[PDB]
Amino acid sequence: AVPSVQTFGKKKSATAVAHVKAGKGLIKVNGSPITLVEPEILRFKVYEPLLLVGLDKFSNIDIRVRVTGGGHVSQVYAIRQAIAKGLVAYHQKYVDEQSKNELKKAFTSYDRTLLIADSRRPEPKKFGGKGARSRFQKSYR
Amino acid sequence: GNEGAIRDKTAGRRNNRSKDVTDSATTKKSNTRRATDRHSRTGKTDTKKKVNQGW
Amino acid sequence: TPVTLAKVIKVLGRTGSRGGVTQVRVEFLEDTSRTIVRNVKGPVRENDILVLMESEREARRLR
Amino acid sequence: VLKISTRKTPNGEGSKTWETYEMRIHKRYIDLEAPVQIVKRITQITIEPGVDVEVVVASN
Amino acid sequence: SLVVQEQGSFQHILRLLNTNVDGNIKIVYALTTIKGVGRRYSNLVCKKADVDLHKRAGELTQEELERIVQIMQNPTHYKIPAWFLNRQNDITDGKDYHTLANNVESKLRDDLERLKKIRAHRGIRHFWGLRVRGQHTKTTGRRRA
Amino acid sequence: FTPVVLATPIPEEVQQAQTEIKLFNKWSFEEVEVKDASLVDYVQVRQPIFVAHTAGRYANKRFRKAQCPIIERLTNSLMMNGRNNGKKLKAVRIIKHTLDIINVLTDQNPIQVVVDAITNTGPREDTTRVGGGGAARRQAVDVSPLRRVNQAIALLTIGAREAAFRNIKTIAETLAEELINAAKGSSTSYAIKKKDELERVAKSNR
Amino acid sequence: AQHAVILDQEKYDRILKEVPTYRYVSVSVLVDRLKIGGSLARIALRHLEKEGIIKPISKHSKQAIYTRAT
Amino acid sequence: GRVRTKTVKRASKALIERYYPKLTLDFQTNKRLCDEIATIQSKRLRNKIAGYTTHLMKRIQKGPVRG
Amino acid sequence: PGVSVRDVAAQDFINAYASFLQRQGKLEVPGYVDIVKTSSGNEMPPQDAEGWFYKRAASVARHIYMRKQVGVGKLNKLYGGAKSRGVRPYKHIDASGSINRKVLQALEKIGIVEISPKGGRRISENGQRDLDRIAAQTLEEDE
Amino acid sequence: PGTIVLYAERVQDRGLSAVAQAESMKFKLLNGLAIRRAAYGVVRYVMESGAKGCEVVVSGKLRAARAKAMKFADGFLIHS
RNA sequence: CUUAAUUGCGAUAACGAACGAGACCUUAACCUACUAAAUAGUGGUGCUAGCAUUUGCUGGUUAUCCACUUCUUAGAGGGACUAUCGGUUUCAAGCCGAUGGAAGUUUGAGGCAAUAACAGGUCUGUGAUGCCCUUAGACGUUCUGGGCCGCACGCGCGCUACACUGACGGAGCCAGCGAGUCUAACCUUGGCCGAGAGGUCUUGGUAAUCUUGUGAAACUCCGUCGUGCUGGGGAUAGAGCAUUGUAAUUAUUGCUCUUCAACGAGGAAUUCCUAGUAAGCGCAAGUCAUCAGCUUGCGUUGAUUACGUCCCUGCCCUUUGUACACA
Ligand SMILES: [Mg+2]
Ligand SMILES: [Mg+2]
Ligand SMILES: [Mg+2]
Ligand SMILES: [Mg+2]
Ligand SMILES: [Mg+2]
Ligand SMILES: [Mg+2]
Ligand SMILES: [Mg+2]
Ligand SMILES: [Mg+2]
Ligand SMILES: [Mg+2]
Ligand SMILES: [Mg+2]
Ligand SMILES: [Mg+2]
Ligand SMILES: [Mg+2]
Ligand SMILES: [Mg+2]
Ligand SMILES: [Mg+2]
Ligand SMILES: [Mg+2]
Ligand SMILES: [Mg+2]
Ligand SMILES: [Mg+2]
Ligand SMILES: [Mg+2]
Ligand SMILES: [Mg+2]
Ligand SMILES: [Mg+2]
Ligand SMILES: [Mg+2]
Repeated sequence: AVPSVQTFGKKKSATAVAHVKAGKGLIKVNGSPITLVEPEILRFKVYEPLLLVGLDKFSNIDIRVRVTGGGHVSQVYAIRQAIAKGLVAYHQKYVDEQSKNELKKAFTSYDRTLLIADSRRPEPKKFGGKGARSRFQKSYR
Repeated sequence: GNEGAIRDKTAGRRNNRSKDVTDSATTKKSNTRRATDRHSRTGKTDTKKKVNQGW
Repeated sequence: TPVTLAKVIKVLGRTGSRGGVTQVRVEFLEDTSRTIVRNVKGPVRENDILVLMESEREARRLR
Repeated sequence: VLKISTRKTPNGEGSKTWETYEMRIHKRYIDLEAPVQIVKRITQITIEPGVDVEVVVASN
Repeated sequence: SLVVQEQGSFQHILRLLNTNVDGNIKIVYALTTIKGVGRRYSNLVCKKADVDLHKRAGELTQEELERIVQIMQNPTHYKIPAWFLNRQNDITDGKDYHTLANNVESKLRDDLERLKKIRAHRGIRHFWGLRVRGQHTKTTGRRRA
Repeated sequence: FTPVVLATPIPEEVQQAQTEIKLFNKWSFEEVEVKDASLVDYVQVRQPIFVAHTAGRYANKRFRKAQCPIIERLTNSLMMNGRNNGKKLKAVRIIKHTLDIINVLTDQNPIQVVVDAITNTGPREDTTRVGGGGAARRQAVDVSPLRRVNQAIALLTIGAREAAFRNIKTIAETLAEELINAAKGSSTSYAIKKKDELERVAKSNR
Repeated sequence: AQHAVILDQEKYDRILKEVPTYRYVSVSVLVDRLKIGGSLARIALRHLEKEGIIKPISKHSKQAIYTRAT
Repeated sequence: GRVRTKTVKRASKALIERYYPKLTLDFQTNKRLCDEIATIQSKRLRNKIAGYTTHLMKRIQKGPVRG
Repeated sequence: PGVSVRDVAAQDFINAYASFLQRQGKLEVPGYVDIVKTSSGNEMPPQDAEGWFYKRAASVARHIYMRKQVGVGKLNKLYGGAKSRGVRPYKHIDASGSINRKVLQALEKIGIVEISPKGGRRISENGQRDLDRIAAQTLEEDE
Repeated sequence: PGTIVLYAERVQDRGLSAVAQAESMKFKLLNGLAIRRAAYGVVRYVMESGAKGCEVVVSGKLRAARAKAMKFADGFLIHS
């Protein structure tokens, strides 16, 4: 029982839950440092919240994340969201508002949708094609 | 029997391959009356009294 | 090569029977105050800047 | 959700119109610690045509 | 791996198993042009011959090759599992062979004849120059013969 | 750069550049600029990013396509020809190598070279098939800046994919090559030839 | 079967005497010199790296990059 | 397309016809007015009506509106 | 400072574990290695050819260390890739339940895994020991 | 025997159940009523039974070889 | 004029309504607000393992306890009305841009769908049916076997490819829609044996409980090969082993070795599509004893180019001609 918040992040169908408890600055993802998230070209996608907002700000907290669902990309876009939504949820309850509204400002001015969850989602396919818009081929005899 | 089967000349790939294709192969539908559908064939024609009786 | 810069003044509409062509009046930035209406190819909005390859020639309705 | 996907045509003619019916099943459970007097009062009453009540016992 | 500096020892095209083998290609895949021996079989043999797979064909000191032939035409005396082989339960003596690079042409005939000579419907189907594994002959296979 | 070390450690090279200048993989989104008039407002450098993988709603409105980081619009057009649809991670890696390749030759900050190529290949004017009756002549037109950029992205990427086909050289090398030869055209890049010949035929009908 | 799937001692010297002035050196660079096939071209890369001539600036398979030593 | 049907516009007409001493230029309160003043069978329909009584309200304040 | 294997890049860990089981010799490999295929959905044997039992054991070890318990039927499904069915569409196919059952056994006799209850195989208390060791040795090359 | 129990029950004002009035058409045209009369009365009884609307359709063939059909509808109905 | 819409604005011998479009319904999106959940899951604590030791980090423990409902579930509500502001416009319906917003392309995708027409298809779905035919050497029915797969060829839907954005080999390793056995043998974990396919011993599940985290595939990582029909390609074919079934020959399917074809991007032509869409990629379900290169859905990776017009084609609308009205 210390200062702590839990937050989530949802890309396509991935969800990334992230508890933000007061600590000595660690950031784990399902079991592992944020330096081992590899599909690895996107590595700086999940570092990104740390660098937009300065590598400090974590020395008083510990972040842990576990992602279920999604895929090798959808999960990477969901953890960064829960990491940044949580770093800004922590300044909600514990640090004051002006610090928090500086953080929303420095994310949304960059915002690869870091606090705002992307509404895009697979459209249902309908009979007559392999896709949702695509149709089967025809011939007119 | 199966003896006659392989012994039989005039059989197997080579034989047919050496034959001209019938032109009935690459035909069309031939359609056989798709454009006299509306012209009834019964030659009868239901009257109008037997219609007004019914309906 | 005498190159000619020309800011789009106004959107006038789609010419060309297919439609991929748009009628637009432009204003050059060097020596403004004289306008030319040109036929564009790509999608165009107000205040874009067109590279007129030759200056003194304008077009009208297309087929 | 019990899906059933089927062509509308009895025959084969026409564009291939498909059609899927569904039947949704809602299953609740409520755990009660009670004596015999209520559970038997509560099984006879609160019957409803079309709501299948099932009462089991034994935490084992 | 390494940078090697072979002398004039390495040779270009070399002949074995009544065939010809390209020297400047890897030895595992060099043995493939020999008929009846393929990727898997060539691999296991070279492993069994205690030979460096990284070597090309033009490498392989003459001792190594003579070994590689020996194991190919006797897989059962050198522990190759008798399901690694193209002819098991033969048809007459029931042994387990591996037909190799000119005999495989012979044994296709040997087999195809055993069917024709017996009037099995499969044979008849071969003699007619058709497909025998049962595939529909309406649409496919029109250029072939 | 005032480093800070917490429990699970962030590497020095990582710590260093990130909170510093907000630059690319390890390239500078700074002084890179467009050596031309419009083709400005239609190249994205500033704003900067780290890698060119952005789930951006760039299509659901007409012109907002022009807000995508141009470097990423270069990649997006690599990942195609059917077999490579999707496969952005593939592409995203091809660019990093290309830029690094282009970096080695002619130092020239490479995200600026990518700019120079897109500029130097967009056909300024072009032609369409006006009716005229049966026998259709060609009316010269002046192509928009957006179509100028778009066409430069396809033009570059295609002939380089076509180069890297059936040959020992890779996608990144051929992509690097065509790009480099397009930073100031050299009559040998598949692109420049098309650009030049789209302003040669747009000239012959005027 | 087209020229230099082997070492060809003169070719070793070629590599030692020609890699200077290569601003870019990679697999496709080594073959383009009427020279080594891609396999032994890939072995030279870690060799010329054993000391000196090349600086490894790229990382991995499917793309290598080296640069003149300074 | 976002052209409101008649029943929306017809309702807005009928409401501004007889409850002008209410229904400020704010939709949200117009919404909360509609529940108590008119019987509407669905939130979506009621929102669509109140959103339009709002518009018609807002331009009356500058000049009349015919109907 | 303290070390888990989850602190190590999954690739170089197994490679470091691969060299270990190699350098050691207390292995119990089957012997049909170099001739087996590792899945029906494969064309060629592995290229390690003396090895790849170390690599898989090391892989197998890490995977079971990461969770409660798994079975041979699970590793079949994990290590199984897509089988080209010639002219027919690709399909996922499970891998050899013999390589894996023998990898499980050869690691248990070597005391890195035990037959967990609830079914399966559990990470050995002695495997925890030896894994976090070589993991800590892996972050030694990076000091 | 015993574990199943059946109870008849008068239906409340049949003139508002489709199925009832369908089997009434049947038990008119079989009893020989004029098709227009038969359908038109059914519509009248359903209406006097207090419906918002009713609609009877007869399809098939009466006395004439050809097939025809007839909508018989009165009052209010919606369809979507 | 506007709209996706007889959608409206406006004009107005019309005024004011109804069917149909809209509304409505279903699903996918937003709730740290409401009601809780050992068949969902978190934080604490025991009990417990490993590494560092400095308090840490990383796990185990279908009830050793405590509390919570952010995550999952589904009830009740709420939320959006193209809002606010601004351009444009008969300053009308509306439209366009900007901010805000989960969401502003009918929010996205469907379900429902008036009047009418067709000699459209279906008597081979029906113990729906008129008439005609047949009805014991049967056109009834059952049983044995064969055939619907037959092969000079023409056409259509597809699958797999021509490689280096690649094959292959190791390693990383991530979804969602589903189904699943009583008077019975469905979905199958785990342990063994087997190279493989499989086999054998057991086991959980009538199911958010067990199969299943369906560890799927593309994909990501390190290697091998190096442009050569090559290790691209996997047709044809020989030989062996297995499963389904009373039965596998004209080879149901699966596995192993071998054999290694055409195909070097495709003439005239022609199909589909505007955002989580196209394309690539697998999966579940339907059929199913066994067999998917099919289909219905599903998630995963994820673009390019329009955001226009009537030129091509197709269809609606007026005007107009008619000796047509079975049109
Ligand atoms: Mg061969
Ligand atoms: Mg896998
Ligand atoms: Mg694998
Ligand atoms: Mg294939
Ligand atoms: Mg209605
Ligand atoms: Mg909740
Ligand atoms: Mg916005
Ligand atoms: Mg007919
Ligand atoms: Mg019928
Ligand atoms: Mg048939
Ligand atoms: Mg079809
Ligand atoms: Mg192959
Ligand atoms: Mg692979
Ligand atoms: Mg055996
Ligand atoms: Mg049981
Ligand atoms: Mg070949
Ligand atoms: Mg093509
Ligand atoms: Mg199936
Ligand atoms: Mg079918
Ligand atoms: Mg349109
Ligand atoms: Mg008239």
